[PDB]
Amino acid sequence: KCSKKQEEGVVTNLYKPKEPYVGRCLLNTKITGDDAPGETWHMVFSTEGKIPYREGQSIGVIADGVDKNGKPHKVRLYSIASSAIGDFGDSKTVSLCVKRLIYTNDAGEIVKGVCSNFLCDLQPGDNVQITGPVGKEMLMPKDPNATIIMLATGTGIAPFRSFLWKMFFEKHDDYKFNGLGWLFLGVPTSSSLLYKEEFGKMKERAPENFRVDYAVSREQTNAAGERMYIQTRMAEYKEELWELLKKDNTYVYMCGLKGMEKGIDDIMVSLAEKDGIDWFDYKKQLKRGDQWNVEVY
Amino acid sequence: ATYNVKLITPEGEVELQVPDDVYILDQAEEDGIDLPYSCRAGSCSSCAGKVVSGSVDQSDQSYLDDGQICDGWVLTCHAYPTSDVVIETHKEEELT
Ligand SMILES: Cc1cc2nc3c(=O)[nH]c(=O)nc-3n(C[C@H](O)[C@H](O)[C@H](O)COP(=O)(O)OP(=O)(O)OC[C@H]3O[C@@H](n4cnc5c(N)ncnc54)[C@H](O)[C@@H]3O)c2cc1C
Ligand code: FES
Repeated sequence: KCSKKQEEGVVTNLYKPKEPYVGRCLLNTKITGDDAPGETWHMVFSTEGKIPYREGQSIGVIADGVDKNGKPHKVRLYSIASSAIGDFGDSKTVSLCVKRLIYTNDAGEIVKGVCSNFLCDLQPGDNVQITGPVGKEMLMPKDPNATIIMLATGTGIAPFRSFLWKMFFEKHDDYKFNGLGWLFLGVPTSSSLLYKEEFGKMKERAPENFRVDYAVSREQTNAAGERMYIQTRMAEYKEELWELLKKDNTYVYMCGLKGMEKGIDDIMVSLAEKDGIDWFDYKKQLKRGDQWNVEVY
Repeated sequence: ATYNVKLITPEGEVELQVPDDVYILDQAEEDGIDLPYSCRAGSCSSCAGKVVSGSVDQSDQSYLDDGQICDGWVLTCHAYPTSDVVIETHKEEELT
């Protein structure tokens, strides 16, 4: 089966949990404000060009220390934030986007995520054990005139960072984009709003080729007076979207927090039965067409 | 190896046995079947047809781009089978 997603050169499982590449921490910057509910860091690692990753993949992280059994912790996966070329544009570099997992349970007890906290905690010069690259699910389309719809919530923006960098920041001989990049990103606060000035700079150098939309659940509501969730902002274009949904060169990508897609499906349900269509069957179909692609955690 | 081929001509279906080292149209002909053709060297459109199922080794054609191969289009004059395969013939106008 030939796919509508660039499958050429893509490598997988080059390093595994038994023999991880040990890389090194170069940067590590908090990118949420101080008032931000969750805290999310943007981090870059040294790779030696030894991991020729491609836009949309994700990597594994073996956290330092051992479980109760003297055994390593289990591989956590993080969507690759930098483009192929890295943030420095030299391909010796991988970039991650990590939210620090901290909650209180019903006993008042502050619980912290092993890997998430290990990573935000990293200082320039620390070592990182690295698995991957992993995932074929979220690779770009072959079509460089593609309509690319990217739904993201929180640290589900990561791959789409990787996407846009290549699309708008970078000059490739084999690859020049010229379709429409539409991005929807939903978050709690204007303080959780990741990488915004970047997307700005893009929207600024490709006004018609890029369209962004954000959804701050806790700082906006619609005409109907309800919290602006990803779906709610989307619903504001339920027209073009549904329209664009019947094109052959429109590819949808969804990434982030398990649950967002109930929100979205619900909106699509009412749009489908408009044309007399059952959604999930149209869904399936787009998927078979690699036109719908989902990566949530 | 020899595999089953089912041809859905515009004048109905007909099946037959094809060795994986013999081109498909070659067979059809000795088996008395009239399928459209021209070049018989896989860089034209006459023998056009569509893969419904099964696979073929049409390496050594040159007329179709990958999206037409992706679309299950096939040049009969230069397609060997690698499996039991069902095919519509007389599909040039549809490609055209
Ligand atoms: C394909 C993929 C892509 C991913 N991309 C990203 C990304 O870009 N950024 C990112 O930050 N993370 C991402 N993750 C999730 C990531 O792998 C980690 O699971 C996450 O960062 C927390 O890991 P941790 O080790 O810090 O927490 P852990 O030590 O794994 O603790 C989590 C455990 O606590 C429980 N738990 C987890 N969350 C909660 C909660 N909110 N409330 C109550 N209990 C909870 C769970 O049952 C789980 O067993 C991705 C996951 C997948 C599968
Ligand atoms: S007839 Fe020209 S390639 Fe088959």
